Amino acid sequence: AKKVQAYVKLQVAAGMANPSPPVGPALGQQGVNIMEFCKAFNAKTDSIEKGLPIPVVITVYADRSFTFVTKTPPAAVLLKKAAGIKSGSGKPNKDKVGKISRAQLQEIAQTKAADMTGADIEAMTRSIEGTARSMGLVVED
Amino acid sequence: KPSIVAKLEALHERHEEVQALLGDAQTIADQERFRALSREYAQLSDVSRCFTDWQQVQEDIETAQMMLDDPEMREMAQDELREAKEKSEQLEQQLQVDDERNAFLEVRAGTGGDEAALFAGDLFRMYSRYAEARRWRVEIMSASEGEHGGYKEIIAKISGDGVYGRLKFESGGHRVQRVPATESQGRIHTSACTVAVMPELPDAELPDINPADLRIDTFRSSGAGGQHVNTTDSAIRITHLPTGIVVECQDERSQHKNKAKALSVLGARIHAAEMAKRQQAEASTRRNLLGSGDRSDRNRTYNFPQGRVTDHRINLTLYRLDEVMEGKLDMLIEPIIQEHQADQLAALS
Amino acid sequence: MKVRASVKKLCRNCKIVKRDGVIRVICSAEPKHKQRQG
RNA sequence: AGCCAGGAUGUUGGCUUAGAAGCAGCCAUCAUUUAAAGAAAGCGUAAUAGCUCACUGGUCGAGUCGGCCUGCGCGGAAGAU
Ligand SMILES: [Mg+2]
Ligand SMILES: [Mg+2]
Ligand SMILES: [Mg+2]
Ligand SMILES: [Zn+2]
Repeated sequence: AKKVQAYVKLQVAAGMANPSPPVGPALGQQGVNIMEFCKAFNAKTDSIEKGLPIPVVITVYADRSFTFVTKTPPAAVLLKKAAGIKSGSGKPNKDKVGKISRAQLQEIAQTKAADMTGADIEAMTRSIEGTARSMGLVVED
Repeated sequence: KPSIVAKLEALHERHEEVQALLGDAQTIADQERFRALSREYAQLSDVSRCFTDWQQVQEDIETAQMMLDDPEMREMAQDELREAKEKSEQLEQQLQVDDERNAFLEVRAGTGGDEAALFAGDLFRMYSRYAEARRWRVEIMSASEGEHGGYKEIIAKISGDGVYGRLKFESGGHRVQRVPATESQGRIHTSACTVAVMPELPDAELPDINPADLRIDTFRSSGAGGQHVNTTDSAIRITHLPTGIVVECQDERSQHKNKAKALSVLGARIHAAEMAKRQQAEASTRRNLLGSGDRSDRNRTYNFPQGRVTDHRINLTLYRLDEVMEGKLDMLIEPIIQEHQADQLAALS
Repeated sequence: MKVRASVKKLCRNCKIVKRDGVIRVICSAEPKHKQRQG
């Protein structure tokens, strides 16, 4: 398999093409076009939602023709509308940012269970909650 | 929106040209232009989302127009009123996106004589009332009274928040036309007063006697000393390298005493050379802020027979002189800032 | 070369070698780290 | 100590700021697969990348690794017939 050549997964939520610095100079230094994301990239964005932060591979050659494959949204932004919290920690021990029920996370883990490694589905719960503890998210018993 | 609408409309395309210059790879070898674009990403993505909200409101306005046969006036009336309200809210919130310290307010009499002193007293009372209805403190630093009524020259120090941000537009000359109190007949007279507003600054005086930048010479002295004076280095000379100030001392027979007092004189006469510079700088600034009160150079006119106050910088007239003279001059200073700030965002080229 | 009365190791590549009765430091990565005692 | 091999997984993290992604500075420092692997000790980007280390497997194969107390030496150490 061809390893990383000219693509790094970094861009704003998939909702629209949004020709902004996060997308323009994300490819402007590598080529292709900024406006193309409204047709090919946004073909599947009508399926999911408007405003899902997902990282997409931006493989670009010297031919200025690029192919893109996305993935699940990262767990940090994944449990935001599912947790109701728009902010994040940075002082998650002096205070806390909110509350979260324990049962609210595993039912979304199967979305990320395909691209995450682990013995089974329940193992993914521990990885998220340990990360979730860094955001000050208090588990609801 | 007199021209800020036009300013944005001309600049609204620049909000897309910044994006165009983002993805050209010709401005990425350097850094300055890309830094400018990144700082000026289209109306600052927070306010950009605010503009998306305003455009949603405008699109809601755009609909529900192409149908007739209904007494529908009230709903789009309130809709366009809400659109204007949110438009002005957008104006203020994107205009909000320094010098907010205490101030020295100086006002003195111009043309007129005693009547100028009376008007200076009235004007200072107006400013004092405006300050007291703001939770600001006013203290009379100095006073020179005007024989009959108010002051030949009153200078006061105002302490509070954002004082200079609001009072810095009061400099210049103010003209008053009215029937004076020191007049036997009923003749109307025109007089002027002169107002200056200043900030406050730290006034550190560092004694740069740091010997790392001094050149010191010891040598023989001249005069009547017999055999001792010839074979001794009892004269001192110190030069301060950064400023080029040179001082020498040979008055006493001891090198230590000469060095000590010469160094003291160097310190005193290097401090004076900075105090004089600061004094002339502040004097010059006061001079070009003040003007020369002669009823021809002025910023606002108070006509008492007509009860009118007019401002010549923005060409705005009002018929609320009595409310102004009782300390409600806020309505005068709000529009000026509205113009002034409208030029700060334009001067980015 | 920096000549000083206290030669010490500054990175992980620095080495202590005594040549001709003189203690000195040399490292293969940073040429600014070579020094001798004097 | 050498010599081969590995040296992994969601932080494009909120927390600051235009951009900060282990390695600029504010918090925390969990979990998974595993023989190992740090949510980063170092070099390196405007921002990514890229480059080492720990640690873990195979050959080699006999010793090896740092403090404490003490004797004698080394550098630090330049003046005028
Ligand atoms: Mg004598
Ligand atoms: Mg030699
Ligand atoms: Mg010795
Ligand atoms: Zn070194």
